[PDB]
Amino acid sequence: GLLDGKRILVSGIITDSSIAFHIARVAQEQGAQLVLTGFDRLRLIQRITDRLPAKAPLLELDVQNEEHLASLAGRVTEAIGAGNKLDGVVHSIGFMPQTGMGINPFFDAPYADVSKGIHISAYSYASMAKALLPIMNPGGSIVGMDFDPSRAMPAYNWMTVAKSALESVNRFVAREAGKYGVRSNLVAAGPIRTLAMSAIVGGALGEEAGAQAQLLEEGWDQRAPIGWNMKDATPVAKTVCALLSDWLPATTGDIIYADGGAHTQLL
Amino acid sequence: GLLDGKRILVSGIITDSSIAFHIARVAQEQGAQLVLTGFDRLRLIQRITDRLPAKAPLLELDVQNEEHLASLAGRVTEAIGAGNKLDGVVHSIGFMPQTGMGINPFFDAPYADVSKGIHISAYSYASMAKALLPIMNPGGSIVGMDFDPSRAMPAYNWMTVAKSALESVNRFVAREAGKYGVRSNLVAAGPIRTLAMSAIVGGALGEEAGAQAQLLEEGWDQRAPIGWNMKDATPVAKTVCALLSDWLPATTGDIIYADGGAHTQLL
Amino acid sequence: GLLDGKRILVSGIITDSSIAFHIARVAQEQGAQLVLTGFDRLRLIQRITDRLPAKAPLLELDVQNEEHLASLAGRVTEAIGAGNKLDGVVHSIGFMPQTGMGINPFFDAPYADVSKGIHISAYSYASMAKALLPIMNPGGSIVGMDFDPSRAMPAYNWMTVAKSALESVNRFVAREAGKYGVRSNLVAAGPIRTLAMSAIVGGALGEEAGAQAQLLEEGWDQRAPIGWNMKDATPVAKTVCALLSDWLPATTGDIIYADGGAHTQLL
Amino acid sequence: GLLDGKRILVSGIITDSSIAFHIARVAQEQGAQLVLTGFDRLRLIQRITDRLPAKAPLLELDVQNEEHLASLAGRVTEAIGAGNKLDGVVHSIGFMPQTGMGINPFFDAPYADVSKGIHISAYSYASMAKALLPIMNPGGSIVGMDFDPSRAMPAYNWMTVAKSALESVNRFVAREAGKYGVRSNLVAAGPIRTLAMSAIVGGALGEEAGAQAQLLEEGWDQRAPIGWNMKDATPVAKTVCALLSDWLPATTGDIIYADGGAHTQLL
Ligand SMILES: NC(=O)c1ccc[n+]([C@@H]2O[C@H](COP(=O)([O-])OP(=O)(O)OC[C@H]3O[C@@H](n4cnc5c(N)ncnc54)[C@H](O)[C@@H]3O)[C@@H](O)[C@H]2O)c1
Ligand SMILES: NC(=O)c1ccc[n+]([C@@H]2O[C@H](COP(=O)([O-])OP(=O)(O)OC[C@H]3O[C@@H](n4cnc5c(N)ncnc54)[C@H](O)[C@@H]3O)[C@@H](O)[C@H]2O)c1
Ligand SMILES: NC(=O)c1ccc[n+]([C@@H]2O[C@H](COP(=O)([O-])OP(=O)(O)OC[C@H]3O[C@@H](n4cnc5c(N)ncnc54)[C@H](O)[C@@H]3O)[C@@H](O)[C@H]2O)c1
Ligand SMILES: NC(=O)c1ccc[n+]([C@@H]2O[C@H](COP(=O)([O-])OP(=O)(O)OC[C@H]3O[C@@H](n4cnc5c(N)ncnc54)[C@H](O)[C@@H]3O)[C@@H](O)[C@H]2O)c1
Ligand SMILES: CCCCCCc1ccc(Oc2ccccc2C)c(O)c1
Ligand SMILES: CCCCCCc1ccc(Oc2ccccc2C)c(O)c1
Ligand SMILES: CCCCCCc1ccc(Oc2ccccc2C)c(O)c1
Ligand SMILES: CCCCCCc1ccc(Oc2ccccc2C)c(O)c1
Repeated sequence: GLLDGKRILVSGIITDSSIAFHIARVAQEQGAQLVLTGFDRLRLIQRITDRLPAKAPLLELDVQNEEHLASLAGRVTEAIGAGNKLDGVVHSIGFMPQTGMGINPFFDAPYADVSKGIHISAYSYASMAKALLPIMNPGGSIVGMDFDPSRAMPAYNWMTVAKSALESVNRFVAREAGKYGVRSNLVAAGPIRTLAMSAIVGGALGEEAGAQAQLLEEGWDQRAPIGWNMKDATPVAKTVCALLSDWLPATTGDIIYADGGAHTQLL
Repeated sequence: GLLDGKRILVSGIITDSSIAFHIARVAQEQGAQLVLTGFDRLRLIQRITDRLPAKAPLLELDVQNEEHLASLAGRVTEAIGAGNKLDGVVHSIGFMPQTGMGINPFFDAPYADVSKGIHISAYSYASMAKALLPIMNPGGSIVGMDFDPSRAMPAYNWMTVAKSALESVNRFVAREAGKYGVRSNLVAAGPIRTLAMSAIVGGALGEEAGAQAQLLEEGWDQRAPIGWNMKDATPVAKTVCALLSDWLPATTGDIIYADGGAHTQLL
Repeated sequence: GLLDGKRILVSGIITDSSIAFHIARVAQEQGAQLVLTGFDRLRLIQRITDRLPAKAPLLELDVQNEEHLASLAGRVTEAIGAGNKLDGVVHSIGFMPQTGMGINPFFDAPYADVSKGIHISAYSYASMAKALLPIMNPGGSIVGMDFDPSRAMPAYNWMTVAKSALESVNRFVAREAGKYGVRSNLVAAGPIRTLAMSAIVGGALGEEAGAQAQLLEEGWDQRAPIGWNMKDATPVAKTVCALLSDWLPATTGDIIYADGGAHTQLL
Repeated sequence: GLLDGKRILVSGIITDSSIAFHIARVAQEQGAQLVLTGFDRLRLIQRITDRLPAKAPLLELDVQNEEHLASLAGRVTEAIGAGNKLDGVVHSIGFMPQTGMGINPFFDAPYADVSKGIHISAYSYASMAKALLPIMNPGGSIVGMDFDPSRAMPAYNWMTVAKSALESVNRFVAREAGKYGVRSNLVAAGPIRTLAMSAIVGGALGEEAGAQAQLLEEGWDQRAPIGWNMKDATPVAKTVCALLSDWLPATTGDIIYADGGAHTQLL
């Protein structure tokens, strides 16, 4: 068990194709004992999570809610037992209003929409860290989910900006987490067929956006020297468990590419 | 005259040590005809700008004001004469509440403060572009001011995150500006003794912050293979005029380092 | 005249579609007085260079020849007049044996071939600098030609490795050049139809290589937010003259992308 | 056992403070069965390797020797048993003549010296891959040792250029290795007190070089958000075993920083 006896908080499960769901599953297969957080649709999330290899408390967390944040650590400690701490935290959370994405002009997204997106997608990495570092063990790991924003691309639009912000935040979180002996890192994943991605591909953000997204997926597996299967989230779950383990002890404020190697290849 | 007969909008002048002020001065020395925008203290800015080599209309612009943005192009066209367009736009604007900077813990900046910062420092590059592209000429140039955020550093804190966002925005603005034959780029400057920098160094953000800022300035001139004078903004003004000229016609969505070469050297 | 009264050494002219040829032409249009160097086919190069806007001495230079290097500065000073120095140096030189490129397996290039390539394409930037810095003026500029090697690509193969080396060398040359008040930088160009590129596209390195090169050119203009014309070397000549001018005084050990903005865009 | 029943080739052991030695030790602790290669001083290396947790064949390999390379796979297969293949390959090899390093001027390293360095330090990653890929299993991993060359630094000089080349080579090796289902990646380590590093620090490359190296080590632990112990190679051995394991299946042609997070922090 890569994660034997480690205690890990996992956020961002919404369906059974969530990257968070596969992160959780793999971790439990590797002996981790889990605590889960969900946003808003808790009966759905309970129902979905009942299918994991093992039982795990589910805690409500709206990342934009001050009270949820303020009460989070107490709730976790309650769930894992007093005198016990977390060895790992997983941030698999994101959101951007439609106006900030797809065939909707870049220039036409109101700041209030862009602000909400950055709030949930970037700022919350800092917020969760703030709430949870006090109840983490030395040797601990924090992991967030990333999509390489170092270049502009069609349709991703303002989410790219949110990911750029996130990478920056991750480096500062690394500075804070360090005072606790805790690592902080991001996993940069290739495209995966999830609820959030289904939106885009299915034309809910405009048909041309859906088309560019599809071309994206296809170019990816082409570039990837080992290929890329956008229906299989396991390779990125396995990568996230690696960061949660003891086997990358000298890495922090850093980005790990679980993308088939695509970003290293121009063509 | 590098900028003979070009029409250039310059924002961000607040004192006579503003990077924007030296940008404006150099440009006029190079034959540009200017239009200026200022935030809030317009009598001060008029008074300051009266010292430029030549007269130039001053227009009010609060980057967070919808009406200012909406009316901006009409006001400019009024100032430069109907049937005339802009050949250049300079964004030299930034702001971050104290909570997001210095010895104030990273984790203690409220999102409302961080949001305001990103609004003025990143989002506004898109906002200005949106308002001004319609009245720009093909061959035109947009330039923003940057401070290399690719690594975390003490004290800069949330402004770094804002700069990360800005670089991302710049790449998307490049996509829009391209439809007009207009370039968009950022200048990444070394440390310059300005009002905004005086804050930091002078301990208004905490003494330890002031001390780290001073160490920063010093390491900079050390690393720079040609050195760095933090009292002299001319080298970065000259660099911004280069981008505004016809001599970098094949560059866009890109970052130019006016930093003495510091970022290319580890030690 | 951007380059009025500046004295500039330009290497790498072989035909009239050489990037070096267009660099030279633009510079002379901008008032520079030139000295030229050529490799091996000097009658051809004389004949080609007779078509520049103005007369300019031609000096022999095999970059792998110790004597040429050793005698270079004496020959230049002879050409520009004693007591006169160089304000600029242009490195537009490259070579890689066929074994290191195209459909010829990466693994099948003998080190002796790869060594020759790196010698001429990377190491020589240091060699020229060494020979010429002693006869340069403060305020001076050295410029090399680059093709962004930060990612792997088909066919470019070992030349990519040579370009990676070159970028590294450029940063160290910046350290040396700095002791003289001289800048050193690279221009990263998009694809241009030259003799060296004609090889590749024309199938002399294998048909599949020719095909990947053609796809490359096409994706480029697609990605470029302002487009890209691979038949027009002027935009990169103009960019090289900018670096040779006084208008980027705070840039060194750095890379400037004259690539239409392509590298900033994923899709 | 992270590496249970995997067969791994490890190169670059010279003393018991070699990164390769600690790589080998950790791997065996994790259940790997090993084959070792050494350069030139084989009695020394045998003697040193006798101290590993388990016995492992030692094979001679001069990376510049064509016959060694040509015969390598036959020798390995002989050592691991016919019908058995390698699951992992470790490249922990480097060399640069003194002229290319330290207080010896950058400009004064003869190409023949720089060529030898690049041969052993960069080119050999391709050479080993070429010799060994045919006897590797799908799911396999190749790992090389790196020192982040993205910026210039004192004293490292031409080794930096060699590391720049190596990173480039790694991306192309990823393309070849991919045809076999094999990953290729580099580990970028922080400073470690080894034989090769002892040289530098001890003034054998000049006292000023020794002094800059010492300052380097010190700045490192300062920048590292989790710190850095230059006497402890275990954290980078653990990181190399992670890449050799099944837990980073979607990473290739890539670089992993085992550097305490130093490269992510400016100050
Ligand atoms: N699917 C891809 O292709 C891909 C690739 C790289 C990175 N990522 C990243 O992976 C992470 C998870 O995305 P996914 O692909 O699994 O989609 P998803 O729909 O399965 O999960 C996204 C998560 O965001 C959570 N969330 C949204 N608003 C919230 C709020 N206000 N408070 C708390 N939680 C909130 C949702 O409830 C949900 O569980 C994201 O950060 C995403 O950007 C996805
Ligand atoms: N001084 C440095 O060391 C340095 C280095 C690199 C980059 N920069 C960047 O250069 C630019 C200018 O900064 P500076 O050093 O000249 O400081 P400065 O004080 O001279 O100018 C900053 C500008 O922000 C403007 N501004 C703030 N809020 C605004 C709003 N709501 N609407 C419209 N304008 C607003 C101010 O009025 C002011 O003119 C910034 O974007 C900054 O981050 C500065
Ligand atoms: N054409 C492109 O698409 C492109 C794009 C980006 C960068 N570059 C770079 O631009 C530079 C010039 O290439 P080009 O496109 O003009 O091709 P080119 O054929 O016009 O010029 C290449 C130059 O290399 C010189 N050279 C080769 N071996 C030499 C030696 N031993 N000693 C002295 N000189 C030697 C040649 O004589 C020649 O003039 C190169 O360094 C190249 O890699 C080209
Ligand atoms: N020690 C550090 O601080 C550090 C940091 C980052 C990366 N690295 C890299 O780690 C790797 C190992 O270096 P080290 O620190 O363990 O020093 P080391 O002295 O322990 O090992 C270096 C290896 O190079 C091998 N070698 C040299 N020439 C060879 C040849 N012609 N053929 C075959 N093998 C040859 C040596 O025999 C030796 O085992 C290198 O590639 C190095 O650059 C070292
Ligand atoms: C541009 C076409 C390529 C698609 C990128 C892949 C992807 C898919 C889903 C992603 O998650 C989100 C996307 C938007 C908003 C919120 C989330 C979680 C995500 O962050 C990335
Ligand atoms: C961290 C210590 C090093 C100082 C960095 C130099 C600097 C100085 C002033 C800058 O402008 C701002 C800084 C904060 C908020 C707003 C602006 C314009 C700025 O963006 C950068
Ligand atoms: C891989 C398909 C894309 C082509 C890249 C464009 C290009 C064209 C010519 C170039 O110059 C050389 C190429 C090889 C060897 C020598 C030189 C000068 C060069 O460096 C780059
Ligand atoms: C510049 C001062 C900082 C030292 C860098 C750390 C280091 C130490 C040893 C290294 O290995 C070599 C160094 C030179 C030549 C050969 C090798 C293996 C190496 O590659 C890196």
